[PDB]
Amino acid sequence: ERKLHVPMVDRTPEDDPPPFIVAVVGPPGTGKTTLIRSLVRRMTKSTLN
Amino acid sequence: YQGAKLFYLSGVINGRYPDREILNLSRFISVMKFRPLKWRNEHPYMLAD
Amino acid sequence: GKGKPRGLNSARKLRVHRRNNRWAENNYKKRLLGTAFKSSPFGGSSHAKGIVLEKLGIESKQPNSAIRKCVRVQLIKNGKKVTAFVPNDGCLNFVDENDEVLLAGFIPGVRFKVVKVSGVSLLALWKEKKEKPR
Amino acid sequence: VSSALFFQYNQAIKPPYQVLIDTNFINFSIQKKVDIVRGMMDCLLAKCNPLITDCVMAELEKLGPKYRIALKLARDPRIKRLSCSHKGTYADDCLVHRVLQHKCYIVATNDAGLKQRIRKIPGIPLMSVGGHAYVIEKLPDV
Amino acid sequence: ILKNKGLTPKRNKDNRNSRVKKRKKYQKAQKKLKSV
Amino acid sequence: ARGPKKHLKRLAAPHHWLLDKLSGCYAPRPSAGPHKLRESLPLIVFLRNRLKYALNGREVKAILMQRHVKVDGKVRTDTTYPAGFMDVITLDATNENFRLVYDVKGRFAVHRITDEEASYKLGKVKKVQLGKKGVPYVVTHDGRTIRYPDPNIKVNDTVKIDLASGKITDFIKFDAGKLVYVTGGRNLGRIGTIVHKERHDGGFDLVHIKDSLDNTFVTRLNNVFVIGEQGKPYISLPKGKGIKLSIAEERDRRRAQQ
Amino acid sequence: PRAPRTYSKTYSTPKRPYESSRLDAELKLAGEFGLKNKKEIYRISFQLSKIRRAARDLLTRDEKDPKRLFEGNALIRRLVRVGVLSEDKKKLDYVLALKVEDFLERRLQTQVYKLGLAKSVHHARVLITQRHIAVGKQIVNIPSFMVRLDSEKHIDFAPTSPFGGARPGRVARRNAARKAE
RNA sequence: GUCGACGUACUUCAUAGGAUCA
RNA sequence: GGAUAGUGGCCUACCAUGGUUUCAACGGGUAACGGGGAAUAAGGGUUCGAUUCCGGAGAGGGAGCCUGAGAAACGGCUACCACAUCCAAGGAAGGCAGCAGGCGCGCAAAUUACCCAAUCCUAAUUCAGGGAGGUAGUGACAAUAAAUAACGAUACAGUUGUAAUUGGAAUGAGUACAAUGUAAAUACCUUAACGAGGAACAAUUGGAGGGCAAGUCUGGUGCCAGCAGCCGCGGUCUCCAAUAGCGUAUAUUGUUGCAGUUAAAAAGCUCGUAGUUGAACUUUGGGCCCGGUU
Ligand SMILES: [Mg+2]
Ligand SMILES: [Mg+2]
Ligand SMILES: [Mg+2]
Ligand SMILES: [Mg+2]
Ligand SMILES: [Mg+2]
Ligand SMILES: [Mg+2]
Ligand SMILES: [Mg+2]
Ligand SMILES: [Mg+2]
Ligand SMILES: [Mg+2]
Ligand SMILES: [Mg+2]
Ligand SMILES: [Mg+2]
Ligand SMILES: [Mg+2]
Ligand SMILES: [Mg+2]
Ligand SMILES: [Mg+2]
Ligand SMILES: [Mg+2]
Ligand SMILES: [Mg+2]
Ligand SMILES: [Mg+2]
Ligand SMILES: [Mg+2]
Ligand SMILES: [Zn+2]
Repeated sequence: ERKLHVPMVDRTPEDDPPPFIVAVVGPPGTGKTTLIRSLVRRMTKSTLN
Repeated sequence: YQGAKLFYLSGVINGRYPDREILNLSRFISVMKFRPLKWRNEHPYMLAD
Repeated sequence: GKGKPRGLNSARKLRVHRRNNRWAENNYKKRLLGTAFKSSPFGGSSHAKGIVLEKLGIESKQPNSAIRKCVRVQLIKNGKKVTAFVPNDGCLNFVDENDEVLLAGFIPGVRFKVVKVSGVSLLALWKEKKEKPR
Repeated sequence: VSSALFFQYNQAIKPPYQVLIDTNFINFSIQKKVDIVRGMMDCLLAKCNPLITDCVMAELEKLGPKYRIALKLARDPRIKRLSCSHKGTYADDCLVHRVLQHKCYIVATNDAGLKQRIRKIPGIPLMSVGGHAYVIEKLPDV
Repeated sequence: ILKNKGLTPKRNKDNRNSRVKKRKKYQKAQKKLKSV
Repeated sequence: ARGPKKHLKRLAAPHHWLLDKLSGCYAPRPSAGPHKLRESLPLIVFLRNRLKYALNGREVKAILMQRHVKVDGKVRTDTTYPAGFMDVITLDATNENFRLVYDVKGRFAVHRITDEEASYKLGKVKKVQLGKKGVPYVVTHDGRTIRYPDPNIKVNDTVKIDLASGKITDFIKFDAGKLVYVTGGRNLGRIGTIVHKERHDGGFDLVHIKDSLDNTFVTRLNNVFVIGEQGKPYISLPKGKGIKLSIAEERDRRRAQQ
Repeated sequence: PRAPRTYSKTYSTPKRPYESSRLDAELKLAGEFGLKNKKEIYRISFQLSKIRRAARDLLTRDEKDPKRLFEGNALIRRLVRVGVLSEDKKKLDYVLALKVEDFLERRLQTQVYKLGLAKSVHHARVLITQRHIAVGKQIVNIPSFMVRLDSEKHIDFAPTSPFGGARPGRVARRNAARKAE
């Protein structure tokens, strides 16, 4: 029963989809900049100063 | 929602978070799937790069 | 004689007689054949998901009337149209067309009530403890 | 109001219990093969001192040979005898007069009318026989 | 925001501790018995 | 399974070991040895759970590797060596000698013995047969093969084995009026005198045993062990002398001694 | 995995929670003995039912039956030790005559009230839960503690308690320090 | 096709009687 | 006779025609692993048992094997079927129904944690290894105990009720020296020092019943009645039940012992196989002895 939902149309293209937008939101000084730096280093092995 | 994943970051070393949980966060994002939303599937939008 | 065997070696006739006659019970027949859920309002489930087609009593003049609290809902499992209760017209504001509603058993003829809308408890929304995610 | 009653709770009826036997109670014990003494000890988990009055006894003697079994069971030495100081030989009136007078007795009966009229009186545990054994109605200690 | 108690009916303080509520009820019952 | 098992869950372990059911998940599996699995007491349980000398398995291993424990006059080093009925456990450093005997409750009991009585053991003759080169030999209940037995020794007799030489010193025939010890069944640990042996060809023989209190009980012949003549046991018996006592009498005695 | 650890329920809902007489009796018991909720009354009723059912079953057996003698003697001994059953009433018949109020009487809250340490049953409960009462040399903070006949005479204020000879509590020394300043 | 039969599931109609009083 | 570790149609060759079955064979269904057990019941019975122990089978599905005492093994190998990874396109490598952790949806739920300190297991072996196992973390699974106030004074109101009145005594939730605890930690039990008047250190889940207006709707034998009333001219409330737990939805045949004229059900009648059942009779009585109970 929980598998059922309202039918909807997803327009995401079948090939070459756009990059997913990730918004890092938080109060000032919480560590948004460092989290982005920590992630990008992992995925790409390079640090953005 | 109940049971929502909540990640924990301890401290910052060299302007970077500990490697282990960044791996957990990175994997979690990779396998993520996104719902079809009414507004985003009915209008064209672009974030300026 | 009561019309039934009583001999000390007549155990088999009694058992075979009993097994044959047990199928007469409607409860027994439903239980073994797995047909006890046709009569269930949701076809065996405790809750039913639906799509809010329209708020029928939205135009009724008298406030908080029985008609005002009724909504016509499409059961997603089978597409049959049914009617559901909302606890009060104040809760009716939360319910609008084309959202998922979880229905549970309850103007005669209306046998369902809305318990969750958009995956959130209707009671919680009424108590101002959550927001309906859209 | 009796001092033995706290609102609708009778704070005097404690084990061992005193129980009045109605005439019809005996048959329904017999029809169900329920021993009188053990049946009560089982329903209430207490020692019960059965009591049978003259009027009910007079009723039993009147019944005739058909109910001889109830009679001899009634005359069992474990069953104590209650003297009656009123002319009328009716049993239902006699019993309710007793429970009204002193609040210590359990009424054992199955008559709907008597059961209803006992129910009106507060602090009177009502006992009956049904199904397979005895049942106690208004007794919190159970 | 923190507790998110929302809208709830006003409840007497006695409900917070059952023992006190039962104490008060029993005392009231004794007073009413003194009338009976 | 695809081969022999090597683990033993605590719940599946023999009851008479008296193991805590919540201390762990596994129990000592007795290694292969003189006695059967279910009728043996591994040295770990004896040193730790009965004598309380060792607090945990590692200390038991430390004891054994020091070569202080002797079973039947031979040093053993296996923690799970299956010591059992009529086996002599010598701890020289403590100057202690023990013989494993079931108490009335059916459990191995810590019975202290003198050195002289420790010099020998008793064995039930399980088999008498001619070996290679026409040499008769006897196999006892503990798996000892002794060559050149006395010809009168037959199955179900008892042989007094001297541990130093592993030879038969004397023997007792299984006959009416002999003192016997029960080593199996619900009557485990009781002592009595034979009254009569019922024989059933192709079946299990039954033996009637009368206790000192004149109570009688019947037991399968496999569970009987002749230990001497009435009033003259060849070994020292544990406390209670194998007399079964009712629960009420046990209560009375316990209250009295307390 | 590790072998199971047994567990059990110490109370059961009555056959008829909604009887008015039962409600009144629960009210009376709770007020008299200062019980927090109906769960305590249900618990004690469950225990008393268990003992009385056992007494019935033992009575059913023939007299001199060894099981009857042994189990009846053990049950009577336990009931006499805990103080519910008096010395002169050592018969299974009088075991069957017990009532809930007897068990509520032995509770450490009621005993603390009766011996004079507290002005109310509620005051006794507060004292118990605040670590002021000691049975023997030991502090007990559980109102439902069932006091034995031997232990009834050793109830006292705990040595560490301010009422038992220890230093004043935080409030007292705080106020004294403020006054001194 | 607002088709027939059967199976299944539900709805519905049949409850007042004696005594006293005005 | 072959093969097997061995008995055996297990297989081969020649022989006979046998074997089971209305006392239910054979075939079909099984949301069928079996048992110890669990629930209910007064007793008979009825249902559940993947799931802490025992036994059996499997490692995506069939088939077949080396090694070795022990395997038709799969965290050993080989093919085929289906999936699926790397690739320089020539080739190579696969099996989580082990522990963590993902997908199966677009709607969801334990940590990709620490340790071999206890349990025992493996080895050439006291020492190495062990996601077996233990330790802690994490949705109120199921269970035990048990806080959220106690004692006074004053005031107000019709000897009762009400306090954002008031007095100084007590205490743990929490914080924290320390020590204990542990493989190392956390926690528990301890305990210096802090930690209470709205004790705001702010208990919940359901049900029942009111009352109010220059307010709103509807109907009529005037002023009324029903529905109901967060909305009015301006202006930015009471009680009941449980209680650290509470609510909602679905689900939940008679052996003992049923009935068959008139309201379920006696077959149109008879014969008849299986099944069930089937008259009475065979050493009774008498006279002594012994030792047991109450
Ligand atoms: Mg920034
Ligand atoms: Mg007849
Ligand atoms: Mg044989
Ligand atoms: Mg203290
Ligand atoms: Mg299956
Ligand atoms: Mg099953
Ligand atoms: Mg199973
Ligand atoms: Mg296998
Ligand atoms: Mg799989
Ligand atoms: Mg395989
Ligand atoms: Mg494997
Ligand atoms: Mg695997
Ligand atoms: Mg897994
Ligand atoms: Mg696990
Ligand atoms: Mg070597
Ligand atoms: Mg904590
Ligand atoms: Mg025939
Ligand atoms: Mg005959
Ligand atoms: Zn009379």
